[PDB]
Amino acid sequence: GSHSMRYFYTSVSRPGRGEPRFISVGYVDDTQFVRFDSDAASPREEPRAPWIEQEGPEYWDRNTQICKTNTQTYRENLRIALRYYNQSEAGSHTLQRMYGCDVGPDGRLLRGHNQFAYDGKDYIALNEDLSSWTAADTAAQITQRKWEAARVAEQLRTYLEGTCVEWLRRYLENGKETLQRADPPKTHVTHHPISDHEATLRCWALGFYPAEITLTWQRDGEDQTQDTELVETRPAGDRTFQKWAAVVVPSGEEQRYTCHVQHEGLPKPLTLRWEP
Amino acid sequence: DKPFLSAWPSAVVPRGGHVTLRCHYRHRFNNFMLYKEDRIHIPIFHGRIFQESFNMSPVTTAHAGNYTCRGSHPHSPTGWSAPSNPVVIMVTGNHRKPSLLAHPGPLVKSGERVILQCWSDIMFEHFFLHKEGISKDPSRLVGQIHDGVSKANFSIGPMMLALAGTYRCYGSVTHTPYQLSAPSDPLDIVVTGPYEKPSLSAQPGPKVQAGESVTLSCSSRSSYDMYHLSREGGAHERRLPAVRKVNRTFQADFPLGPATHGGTYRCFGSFRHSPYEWSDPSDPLLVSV
Amino acid sequence: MIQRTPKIQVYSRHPAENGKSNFLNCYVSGFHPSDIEVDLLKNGERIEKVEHSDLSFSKDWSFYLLYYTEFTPTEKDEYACRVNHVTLSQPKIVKWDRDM
Amino acid sequence: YHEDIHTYL
Ligand SMILES: *[C@@H]1O[C@H](CO)[C@@H](O)[C@H](O)[C@H]1NC(C)=O
Ligand SMILES: *[C@@H]1O[C@H](CO)[C@@H](O)[C@H](O)[C@H]1NC(C)=O
Ligand SMILES: *[C@@H]1O[C@H](CO)[C@@H](O)[C@H](O)[C@H]1NC(C)=O
Repeated sequence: GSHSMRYFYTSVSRPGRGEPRFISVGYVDDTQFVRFDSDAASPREEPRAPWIEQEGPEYWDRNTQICKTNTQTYRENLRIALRYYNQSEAGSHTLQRMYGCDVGPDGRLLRGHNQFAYDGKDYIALNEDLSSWTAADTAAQITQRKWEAARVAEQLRTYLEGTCVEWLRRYLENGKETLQRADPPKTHVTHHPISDHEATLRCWALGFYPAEITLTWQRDGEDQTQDTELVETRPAGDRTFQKWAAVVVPSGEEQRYTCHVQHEGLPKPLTLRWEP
Repeated sequence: DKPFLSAWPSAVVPRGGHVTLRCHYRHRFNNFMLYKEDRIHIPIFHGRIFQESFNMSPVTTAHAGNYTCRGSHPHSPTGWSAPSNPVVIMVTGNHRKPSLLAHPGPLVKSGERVILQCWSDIMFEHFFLHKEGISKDPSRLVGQIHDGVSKANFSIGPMMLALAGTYRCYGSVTHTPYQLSAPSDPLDIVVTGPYEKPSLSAQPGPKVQAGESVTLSCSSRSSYDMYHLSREGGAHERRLPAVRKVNRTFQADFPLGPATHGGTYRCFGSFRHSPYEWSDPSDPLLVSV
Repeated sequence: MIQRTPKIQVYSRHPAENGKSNFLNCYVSGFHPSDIEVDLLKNGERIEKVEHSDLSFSKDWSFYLLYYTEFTPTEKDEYACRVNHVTLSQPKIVKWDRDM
Repeated sequence: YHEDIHTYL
């Protein structure tokens, strides 16, 4: 029932190596559905999941226009940040924005997001009350004063409570059979010697959607979090995900260890073990 | 099986306050994972396993929401309990407060009903009525928006001591559903009855000798600790401790003077440190000049 | 200026079987700034016609990208991913281990 | 659907 829509904007200056670049990508949960790249030949908002492709020409026209205007805006923002931070016009810098809405099972806004980073560090964020700002440094305090005067929070609140939630609901219906059907992980345990006296037990989770998953090892029923190697959840390339978790076990003790999995596609938490 | 999830001291908590979640399972405040809203198959906080309790302090807007726990159950087929009861943490202090009034008034006869009306010029979509105390759940009503006002009528009763006490109302808007307004000014609801009504009379008598001073005397053979004198059409209550002045009577003598208003009075007895229950009212008494 | 060096995972879309068509993935994540050079290698040689995802980033602002290509695993051939970034003096090469 | 805003630092 609970779902999210997020946009991720990246703007990069690169004096002498290219024009200032603006990229936007949009996601419903863990599924990318649109992209815009100012480096493209003739930039437009483009579909990246099939369930968005039947939106009409006015959808693509207006979201392209917003992105073209954003390209100009963020080029200016990079210049403004140079002034705030007393930086050289020859250097390369990055401005990022993430924003969007989380909806609960009732279709109501649960949480809104709107935050910015400059050169990889927090710059300014809209607080969870959707009415005040957290500025990270003295430069962002200038932006905060300007955005208070421009009533930016009130406009964001209107967008989050209206357009964002309404279009997220529409996308979830457009793509119901992929976005609202959890694909459970396919799970198995493998065994790989690290020496003549210890081996890795690796618990695999493959082919799952959405990407949130918990994967842990227990020994004799006790959590082994401190000894478990956990790789970052990674895309399989087909809009499903993969993860594994590994523990190093003494040879002959493999039966003490159990792997534990929770995922939205599993109606009960799952326990598995190594079997030769 | 099913843990008991609890918020202490209250699931309705101010921003900047404190609330602790505990997941009681297998006869212990157990280790647990937490879940939000409908998503009971995937834990929040990346599957963080809480030891004994989750302390939210200072409470922030981010803490508001609908929580469920599962208790740790090692050596079971799933490793975890079934989902607990859900607990909705509502964080208050995020909007201007509504107003709260009692209709026809805050003194309610035992067995009768009273309306607690919350209202605001803020267009709250929902109102919450909360009785002060520990581990109390609020009642919820949709806001009726009409003529630039949002309001809701909470029905309380049939009245008895369990329903008396201090109430506060809160508003919420749809765009931040578990974020409540500041609380309304508190409203004390007092039940009258079942304790026997006192007598209210002019003392020492209606005819007074030279050295006698007329008082409005509230009296009873019942062992009231205090008496309350109320004028009809007046919101002011006068209160005096009950005294054993004569015979076996418990009484208080409220002075009459040029500063006391004429009209119709009633008096009530009460017991110390139980401020929300009074006796049945005395028969009314006309006070002249 | 935050600089974060790329994390790299090289892996197949499906469990590998010698002679069966598959996809070779190089997931590059946790890096900042965004300029990055990624190639898939077969016996050290660059594979042409590799595809990639559009630049996105995580809650901590670090970037991630997926590069991928169709391939057929064999006993003899060694696959790898090669990444260059401002944090790297020379490209980092991570070999594909079908166990990981 | 994008927010129709052009916010400057
Ligand atoms: C809280 O979530 C539970 C399921 O986890 C649901 O049954 C219940 O209706 C929700 N309560 C509220 C007040 O939203
Ligand atoms: C709500 O309470 C008020 C008391 O002031 C009363 O006038 C009104 O009739 C009530 N509404 C309903 C529907 O009972
Ligand atoms: C005291 O008690 C006696 C006997 O009951 C009664 O006659 C008298 O009126 C009482 N005095 C007062 C002040 O009530």
